[PDB]
Amino acid sequence: TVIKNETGTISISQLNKNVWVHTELGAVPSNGLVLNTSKGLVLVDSSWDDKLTKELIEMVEKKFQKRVTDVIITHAHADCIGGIKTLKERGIKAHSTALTAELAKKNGYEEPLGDLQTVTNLKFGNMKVETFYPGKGHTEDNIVVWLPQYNILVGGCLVKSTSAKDLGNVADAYVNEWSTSIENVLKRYRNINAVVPGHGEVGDKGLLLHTLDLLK
Ligand SMILES: [Zn+2]
Repeated sequence: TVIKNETGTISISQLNKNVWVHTELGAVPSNGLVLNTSKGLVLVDSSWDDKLTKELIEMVEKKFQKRVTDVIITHAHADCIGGIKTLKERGIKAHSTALTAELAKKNGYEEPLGDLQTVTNLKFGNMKVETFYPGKGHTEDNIVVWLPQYNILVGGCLVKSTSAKDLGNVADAYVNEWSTSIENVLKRYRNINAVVPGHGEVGDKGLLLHTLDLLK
């Protein structure tokens, strides 16, 4: 089940009952999650900019007939924090680590909450969400999101997709530590089912091993 906007730059596909993957084209695709809970919609990452972000919000709010209440920002790059201004004017709480918040400000973006600690567990209605900071990798502040009820891991851009052979922008990356950080994710979560890459199709733990291979 995949719904799209007339243009095709925004699509939302269902992973299971209350978990959907949202993808926006900036033409570079970017993934994030949409969580349908009993108390509203929760997104993992926004979009490239305020126009796409607003349109994404409008699309999901109309479909689920609920308001988007929270958003988890995985790192301070445009494909994740690009629509921060849109979130703040709609009363949407932009969760982030303190580091992501100071890097967002340093990059000309408005500041997210900076509330997430190294390990933070949030529960929206009956939906459980855990955020984890594994260390530096794709960026200095990147975090991953874990849904313990589905054993779904949002690796964000710390994880590359199956056909990806390029690590992407490494000017802000810590290539040498990236490997250790992925190992911390692997040691922390022993039974992973699906993992959503920052860009690309949903896969499994094999995506982390693949990324470790690219990093060698
Ligand atoms: Zn990035």
